[PDB]
Amino acid sequence: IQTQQLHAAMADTFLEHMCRLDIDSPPITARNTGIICTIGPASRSVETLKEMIKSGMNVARLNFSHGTHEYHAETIKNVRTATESFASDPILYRPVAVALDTKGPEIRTGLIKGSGTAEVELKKGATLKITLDNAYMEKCDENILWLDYKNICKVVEVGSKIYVDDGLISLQVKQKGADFLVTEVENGGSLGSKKGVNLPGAAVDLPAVSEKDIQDLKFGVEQDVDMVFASFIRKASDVHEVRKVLGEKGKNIKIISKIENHEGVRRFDEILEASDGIMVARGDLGIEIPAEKVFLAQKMMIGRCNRAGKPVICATQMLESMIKKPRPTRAEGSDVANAVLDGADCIMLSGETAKGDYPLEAVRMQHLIAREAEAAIYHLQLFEELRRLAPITSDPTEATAVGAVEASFKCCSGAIIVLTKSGRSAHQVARYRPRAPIIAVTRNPQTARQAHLYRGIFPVLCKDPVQEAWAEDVDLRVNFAMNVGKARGFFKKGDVVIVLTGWRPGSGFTNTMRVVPVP
Amino acid sequence: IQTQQLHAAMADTFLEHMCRLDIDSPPITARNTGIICTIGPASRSVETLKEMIKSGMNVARLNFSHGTHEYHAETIKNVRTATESFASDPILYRPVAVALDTKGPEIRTGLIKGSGTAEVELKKGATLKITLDNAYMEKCDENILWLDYKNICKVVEVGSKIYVDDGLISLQVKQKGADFLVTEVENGGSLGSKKGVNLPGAAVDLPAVSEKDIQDLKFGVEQDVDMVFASFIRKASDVHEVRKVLGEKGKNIKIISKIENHEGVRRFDEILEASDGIMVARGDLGIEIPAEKVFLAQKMMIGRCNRAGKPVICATQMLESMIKKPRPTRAEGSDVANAVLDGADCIMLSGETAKGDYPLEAVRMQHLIAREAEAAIYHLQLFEELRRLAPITSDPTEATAVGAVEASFKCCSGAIIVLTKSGRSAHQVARYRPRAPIIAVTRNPQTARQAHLYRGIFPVLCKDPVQEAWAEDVDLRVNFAMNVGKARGFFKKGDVVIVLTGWRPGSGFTNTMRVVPVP
Amino acid sequence: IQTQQLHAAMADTFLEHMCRLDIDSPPITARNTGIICTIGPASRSVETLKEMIKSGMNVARLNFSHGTHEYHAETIKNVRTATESFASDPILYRPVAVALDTKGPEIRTGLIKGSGTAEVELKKGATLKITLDNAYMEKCDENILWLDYKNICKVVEVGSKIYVDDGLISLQVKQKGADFLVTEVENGGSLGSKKGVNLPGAAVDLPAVSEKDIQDLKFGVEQDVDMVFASFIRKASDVHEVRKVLGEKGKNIKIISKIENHEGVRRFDEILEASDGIMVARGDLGIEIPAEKVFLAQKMMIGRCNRAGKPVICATQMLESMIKKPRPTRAEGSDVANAVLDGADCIMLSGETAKGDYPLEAVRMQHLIAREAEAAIYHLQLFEELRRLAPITSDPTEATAVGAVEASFKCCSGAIIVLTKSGRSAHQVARYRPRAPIIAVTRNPQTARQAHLYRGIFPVLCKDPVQEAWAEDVDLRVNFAMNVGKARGFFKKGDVVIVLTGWRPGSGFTNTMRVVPVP
Ligand SMILES: Cn1c2cc([S@@](C)=O)ccc2c2cnn(Cc3cccc(N)c3)c(=O)c21
Ligand SMILES: Cn1c2cc([S@@](C)=O)ccc2c2cnn(Cc3cccc(N)c3)c(=O)c21
Ligand SMILES: O=C([O-])C(=O)[O-]
Ligand SMILES: O=C([O-])C(=O)[O-]
Ligand SMILES: O=C([O-])C(=O)[O-]
Ligand SMILES: [Mg+2]
Ligand SMILES: [Mg+2]
Ligand SMILES: [Mg+2]
Ligand code: NA
Ligand code: NA
Ligand code: NA
Repeated sequence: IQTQQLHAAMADTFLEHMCRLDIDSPPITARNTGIICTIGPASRSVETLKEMIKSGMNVARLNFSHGTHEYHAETIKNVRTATESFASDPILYRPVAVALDTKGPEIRTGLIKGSGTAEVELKKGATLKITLDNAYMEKCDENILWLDYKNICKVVEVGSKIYVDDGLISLQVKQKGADFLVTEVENGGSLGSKKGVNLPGAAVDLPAVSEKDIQDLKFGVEQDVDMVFASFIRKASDVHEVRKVLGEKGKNIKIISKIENHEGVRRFDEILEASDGIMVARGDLGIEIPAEKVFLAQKMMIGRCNRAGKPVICATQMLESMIKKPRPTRAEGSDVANAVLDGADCIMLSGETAKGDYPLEAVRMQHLIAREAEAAIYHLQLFEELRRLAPITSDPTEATAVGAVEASFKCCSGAIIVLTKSGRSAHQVARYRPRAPIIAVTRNPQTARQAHLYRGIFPVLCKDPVQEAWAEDVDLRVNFAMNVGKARGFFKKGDVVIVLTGWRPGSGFTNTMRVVPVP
Repeated sequence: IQTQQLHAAMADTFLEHMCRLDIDSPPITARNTGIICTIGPASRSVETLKEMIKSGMNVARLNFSHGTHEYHAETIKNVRTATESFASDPILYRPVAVALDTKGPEIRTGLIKGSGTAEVELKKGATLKITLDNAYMEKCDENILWLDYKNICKVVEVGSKIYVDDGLISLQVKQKGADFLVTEVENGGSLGSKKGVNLPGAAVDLPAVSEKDIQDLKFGVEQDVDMVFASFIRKASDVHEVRKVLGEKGKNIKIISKIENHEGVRRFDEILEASDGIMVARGDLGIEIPAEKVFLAQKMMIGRCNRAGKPVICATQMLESMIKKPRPTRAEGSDVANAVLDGADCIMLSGETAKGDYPLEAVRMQHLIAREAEAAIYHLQLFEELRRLAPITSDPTEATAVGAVEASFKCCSGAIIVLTKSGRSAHQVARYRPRAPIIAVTRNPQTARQAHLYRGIFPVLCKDPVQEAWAEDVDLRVNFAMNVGKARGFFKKGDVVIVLTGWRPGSGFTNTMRVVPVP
Repeated sequence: IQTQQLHAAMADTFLEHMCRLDIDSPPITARNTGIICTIGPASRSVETLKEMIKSGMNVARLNFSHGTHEYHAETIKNVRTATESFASDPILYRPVAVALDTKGPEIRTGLIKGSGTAEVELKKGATLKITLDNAYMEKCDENILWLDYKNICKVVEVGSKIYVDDGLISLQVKQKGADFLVTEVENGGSLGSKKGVNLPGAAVDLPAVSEKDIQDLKFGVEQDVDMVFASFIRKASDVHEVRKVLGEKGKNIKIISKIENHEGVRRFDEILEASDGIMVARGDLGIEIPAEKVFLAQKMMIGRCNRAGKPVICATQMLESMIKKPRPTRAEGSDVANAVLDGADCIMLSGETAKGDYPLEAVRMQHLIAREAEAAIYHLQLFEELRRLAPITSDPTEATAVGAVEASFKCCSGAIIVLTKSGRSAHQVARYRPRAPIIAVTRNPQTARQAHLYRGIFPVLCKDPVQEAWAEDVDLRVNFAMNVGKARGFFKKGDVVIVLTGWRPGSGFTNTMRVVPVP
């Protein structure tokens, strides 16, 4: 009871659970929450990517808001070289997924004075004209700002606020022309080139999937990516458009809808139904809606995804100060812990890994915090609530999964080992949020990579030949999981583990739960 | 959701659960609570015993407060003839247990005027001398009453109350002699022969196990009884004395301690620890302690037995009016239902089946009420509480049992089929109080009879030869349970059931839970 | 914590609450559940009625199924003489209500051989003709039975069951004529004169309010009765008919609807809405619907009445054996306790007080059991649930009432003293089920009598002249309650009590809650 916050785990009230949280109670070795890292100049070499995997990276995110297809194909090649450098030891091999994050309907400014490093000073109170004349697309300065959204004058009015560069620069429309705006700088600062622009409260009519997004999604299918993070999803038809673009060839690629505007929050239920998962894309979200309301949208979305059993990712500025510093702020440590306590399946790093000075430290910090927070979850009430908000069904696979999770709590198992082809049987267990790590054994490499979207799934890729007798092949895969758990420090000989298997080969036959000692 | 009170089952508060109880919601066919019937002149013929089994009798109770060993051996012979008359169809055969109920430390009066039918009228206010002179042991009348407790004057004082015949006649000691008492009749009535006497508040020093109880317990071992109901257990050493008398030859006979005095209630925890189960023996209990407090002692004992996972029986006057009438009173219908809602594993009939005019109707009524009450249990909160008050242990059999019960709730299974040698694996499931009936398949006849002590266990005695391959023998026994469930109307082809089995032959290896459709 | 089951009261689970119930934990002196006694030959003398009030009788029930208006007027006169014999001490005076119970749509048989004591033996298997020919209304025998329901042949068919005398005699229709039936005796026995007949499953078309019921309701208004118990209410329009008959002169008389048939249970919600309260009339109910389902209907109705804040009475055969015996059966003790644990505001005695040999003992037993059961209620969960199923409203009187109940739990108050004119402010407190007795001080005699319908209200009738300053008159009434509580052993000097008063004279102004020490 001294380890894994087990004294707090036994409290019969949430208040007593909080009172019992102990900084001297060590967590288990397993870290359940997936870590997604944005790849960029600080992290795209093979040598660095090997250290990133060792530090805890589970998913490499390619941001298609920047870079060419040649640049992204080279990043994907380096991710695969680094990942496969560990393949010779299947017991320790960690699958690594590749995620394509779309540019989507962004608004960007032009180049300052023709240079990429040049910057201009916008002073509070000063006038700033917004133009759509392409003659100034590379001649932006303190007096005139070009932007690429050709219909901007139709969606804003006098008094409208315009935010630039992560909402740090604020402008207010004072005069509106047919194809230009005259604004006053409210919050000033230094303006650089190609910065993001947000129009809160405006009904921006850019397509959810542009011609560029189509080329990028099709490139993703050609490159065999595991998932797409679709930017600025506002409604179910936007998700259906992405699904249509991926088509038959991309039918197994997971679609994660990014919620980053008010409409996405309002139409969340229909977006969730149509998507494979959700990303709480807090950067844009916190500019589109008041920054003080983002925690409400985050908790609502994580709650509804946990209720639906679909993966949810918490993203953006989680450890922001680590772009320049080797340790995070206290707010950043708290943010990562609370995202895990809320129920996030995955947490993400953006600039911290893409361009920062301490990418490895940032990955290691998310690993350390997530593991501490996982032990601090009040599983007593969470499991009780997940069970009650779960329908009574004649699905034998769901009854086996909940039976396995209940049994894992009763014996404080070292793991729940699950044999899975498509990943579904392992996802069914993860939906009940066990404390024990879920070792999902599969022979399907894509299933192993995609498993990282779910809290607690440790996918392991079995490379052994298939045994002719089904029972012997099941035993071989279960033995492979026992070896993985022992090697990774999850459990040891004599400990008790839960094992889930099916009665015949193929998908959808998981019906057997065994409680067995580790050999 | 219309059947088995499933609408009330889904309520998230106990008050809403009560509001949703529906008289038009039909229960399932299975009736989980064991029915124990006292055998006597109204029910000891083979023909009547066959009808008693068909009506729902699971255990035949032999009351050793009356009758000779020859009389009881003939009753046991008739119970076995009636039970085995159904053995030719194992699918429908219902095992029937034999219970020996000890006389224990009773106090009895003598014979009125030398006759067994003669009665005298005791009027309120009249004087009545209690004598210990054996010259009057067959000459009791309205002036002098002989009783067999030779030390009565040492344990009572002036003012002491003495109750006679189910506490219906009340006397108060007015004068005390060296070996006689002079009393005043408080509550009068007609006094018959050999009536029971209770001395509430007196420290009666009769032995827990008398020379007669020793002969009777040894006779029970010779007759192969399944369980003993030990009268007036006051402390753990009394249980150890019964255990010593049964000895090595009777080591598998279950000891149920009867709690019927204040000391038994005060020292309940130590009695429960030493016993195999408990009987709330309300007749004597309600005379030894104030009648208005019996429900407190009943609820406390049923609560502590459910918490400990030991069988508890509710007994005496449950359907008392049915000794003379074909329908029970409203209080009697309520009593049986509330004993089941409290958590009683078994309910009992005494005079209703032993000497009454409607034994079959009384058995049928307990069956009907118990089945209605079983559907009305608030399993949502009961299961949650049983799980929380259950220790985390490395016992794989307990983790499998709780996993099976959780899975049975998730798919509203038709049954939990359990293969068991000693009965333990089935008892482990019953302790979690599933709504689904537990079909316990065994080849051990004593295990099949003793299983009736636990709520929800339907023991079935497999008579098929053992198959040489363990897997084929397991499959044969599971198929036998599928046939029993279909034949008895518990489930049908295509329904989902939970199946619990072990990994090797023998006791203590239950570790596999399967969710399978009925063939 | 040793008294009033306070150790069990602190348990955080219902199972641990049961485990902690202690037969040695004394209850408080106050007994909260009202006791309603049916008056008859055993209890209608002034001398006996004085002993009945001293024993615990709170409401005298007049059964209009028997007796003339002259007989009932004399009973009411004797009840009032006995009640007012204690009026000279207002501190100890216990108000006593008068309830009129209607005959309603009953079916009765004729006289056997012209005598009231004559009986015939109906043997199982024998034929019995049911006639409607008035020539045989006083010539009933083993061959022919007259009954007063002229349309019986239109509502029954071949195979229909007919029950006679508390459902003890059962007949099955074998042949149906135009105005007679030929039946076979299923359950035989001795048939007397003018016995009640039930036709389960038949749509009996007798009026809810007959010409006799109209005369009886109008007589009730003339006699100043406090409440009416309306027999066989099946729908809301039946309640509206009773309300119309009582009219303007009887507008303050409470209407308690008796639920005693399947239609009454099915249309319960509309009946409850239209009524002032409900009676679970178990005698007829347990013949109209299967006896094994009555506990479901009882728990459903008590649950819905507690949820609605309307009084509910549990009635019939609660202590039935005490008609002939001085002590009840164990099922009867359990029935009374479980009715109180279920949430019944009142419990009732019928034959036990009307014609039995031990009326005073029966009243005393209900008092003793109810007080023990009141301490055993799990107030921790009950109060939590009542609060959650209570709407947020701008009614200041409801906020004051719930605040007072919360404060009473916090300081384990000796009482909640409430000043009330119409009774409403005291009813508002009782609806939250505090453990503390509610001392309702009123100057309205009818309000004092009607208060007995609600659990926990101890009405006290203030006879002091009104003080000219409102604050001094409030203080006088609060001091009167302090004197009542001290005299009746509810609390003593220095204890803490809760006091609820209003800001101005009149009804509907209760808004002040004070926590004060007893002077
Ligand atoms: C954050 N949190 C929870 C978290 C969980 S699992 C998701 O960790 C389970 C129940 C709960 C709960 C229940 N009640 N409250 C309210 C509350 C109760 C007592 C103390 C505090 N600080 C809050 C919560 O905040 C709360
Ligand atoms: C009888 N009973 C229970 C029975 C069960 S299972 C044993 O049927 C589970 C919880 C409970 C519970 C919880 N709270 N209360 C108190 C309560 C709450 C709401 C309404 C009422 N009438 C009582 C019970 O009496 C109670
Ligand atoms: O797109 C994102 O991830 C964001 O805006 O945070
Ligand atoms: O012995 C018993 O069963 C009793 O006293 O009820
Ligand atoms: O009318 C009644 O009270 C009954 O039937 O129980
Ligand atoms: Mg964004
Ligand atoms: Mg006894
Ligand atoms: Mg009636
Ligand atoms: Na468990
Ligand atoms: Na479940
Ligand atoms: Na409080």
